[PDB]
Amino acid sequence: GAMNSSNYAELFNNDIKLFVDDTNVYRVTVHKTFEGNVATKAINGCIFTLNPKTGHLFLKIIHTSVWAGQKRLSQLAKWKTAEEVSALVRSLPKEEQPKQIIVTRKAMLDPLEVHMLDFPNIAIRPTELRLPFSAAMSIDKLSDVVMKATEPQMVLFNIYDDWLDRISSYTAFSRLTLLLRALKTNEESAKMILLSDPTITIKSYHLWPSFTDEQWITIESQMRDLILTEYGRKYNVNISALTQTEIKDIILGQNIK
Amino acid sequence: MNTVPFTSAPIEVTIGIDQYSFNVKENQPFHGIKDIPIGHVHVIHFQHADNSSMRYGYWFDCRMGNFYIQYDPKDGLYKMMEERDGAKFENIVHNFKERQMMVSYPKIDEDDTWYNLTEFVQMDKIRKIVRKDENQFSYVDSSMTTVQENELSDPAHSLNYTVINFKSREAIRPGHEMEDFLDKSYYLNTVMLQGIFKNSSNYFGELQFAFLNAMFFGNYGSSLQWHAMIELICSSATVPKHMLDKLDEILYYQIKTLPEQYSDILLNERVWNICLYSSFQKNSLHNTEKIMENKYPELL
Ligand SMILES: COc1ccccc1NC(C)(C)C(=O)O
Repeated sequence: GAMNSSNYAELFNNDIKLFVDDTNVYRVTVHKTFEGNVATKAINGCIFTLNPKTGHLFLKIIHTSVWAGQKRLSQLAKWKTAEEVSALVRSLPKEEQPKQIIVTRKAMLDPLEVHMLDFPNIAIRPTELRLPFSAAMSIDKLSDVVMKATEPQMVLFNIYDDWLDRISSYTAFSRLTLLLRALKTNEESAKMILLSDPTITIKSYHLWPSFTDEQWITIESQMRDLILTEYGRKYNVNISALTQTEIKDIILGQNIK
Repeated sequence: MNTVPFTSAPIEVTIGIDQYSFNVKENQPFHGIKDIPIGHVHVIHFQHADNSSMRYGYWFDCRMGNFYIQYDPKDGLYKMMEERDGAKFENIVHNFKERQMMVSYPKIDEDDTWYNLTEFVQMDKIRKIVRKDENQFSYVDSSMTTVQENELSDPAHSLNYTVINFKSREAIRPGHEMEDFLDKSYYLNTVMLQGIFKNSSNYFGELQFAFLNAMFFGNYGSSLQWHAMIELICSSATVPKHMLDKLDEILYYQIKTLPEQYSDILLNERVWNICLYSSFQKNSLHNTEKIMENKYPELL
């Protein structure tokens, strides 16, 4: 069935599973035409397919040429996503294929189920958590590869860099979603936090800076304060007055659809 | 005109004959139904007065044999049987007619209702949905499940309607996933009509039979099948014009006949609003749309 907070540890068990987020597949800018009408211009997009246990990210780049001459693009985008996820699964060795695919948006359920009819043992599930995977394009190295692509392309990343050498996948996923929620909430301030200190750098083969265990604790705290600050800014709430239990409660509520 | 005599009526029962119905009292002198119009299938059905559980009945065609009803006190129900001795049967009927022990099938001469509900239903096709080949007639009841229901438990007592499932490999060509899911014309025209049913008359027959089993027995799997067969047509962009015109007529007479008080359990709100207002054929069912809106505007 659906995936939420009660069965959350299931994400980090030994059954292969993938999250699929389609929010950046079909990306447009809206602008006025010379005649004063409105028109869209698409830009390259991507399918975000993530193994939460391993950190393996299958980033399928969606080149704008795929929309050429097509109608009802927002609907096509879901079916194109399902087609590409299905093709990914078929490309993987049997012992690497997922047992479950969790979609971040309920509108992907029927497109993926129909594309995966040949895999009746793969469960297709929605999720009540508010996952911030749309902010993937806020990670500079991912945004760069998407915008530079001149053709469809699949790129493989480890979105946890080397963190699993030091922490569990439960903690690594929590870190990830906290970083991505901060980037979607206040991208400028989030990136400022991540790069302020020049002496900590991003390895050529990594997406995020090379923080020590202690520095990650500091970064994580700054990210939570960033999100809490925005919460205060958004709803005109005095966050200084809030108790720790209230703050924990506000976070749990804000992380559910 | 033909006759279905009754040996007797030992238990109080509401008897149905097609869309008509009458009450018989415990051990009342009732010996059957006469003047049954030749040319149509018929259904004689029962609901016991002391136990409304199990509506049940028999589909039959008087051209295929001489049938009568006899109560079975061991199995506790009225059973249809065939009489092979022709001279015995005629003499039994004539005696009961002389003694006026039979109700007359009450067909108003203006009334094409039963024809309109059974235009495409043939006994031979009923006998393939209801498999009991030693009898020329077919028993159906309230609780019989359909093959599709069983897949989702006794197979000999099941309704073998054609399985319709929009998210199955039968409905969806590999490589045409979006196309076939949003436009069911492949599944309708190639799989179902050309492949399984061979023509639209057989398709409509099964549709009509499903409705009548839903209405007369409260059979839930039949109601599912009826709605599935409607939706399959309405959700197809490409339907022969004559099938759409005939579907409109078929549904009109079904909606016209449905008891008003059973609308909440016999009509699926999602399916009908989808078929009338969002589907490809949303504007192809003028007569059905007009009677539905004037008779069941709540459902919409
Ligand atoms: C602590 O607040 C939150 C905690 C987690 C996620 C979000 C929020 N709040 C904002 C960023 C305003 C939101 O978008 O809902």
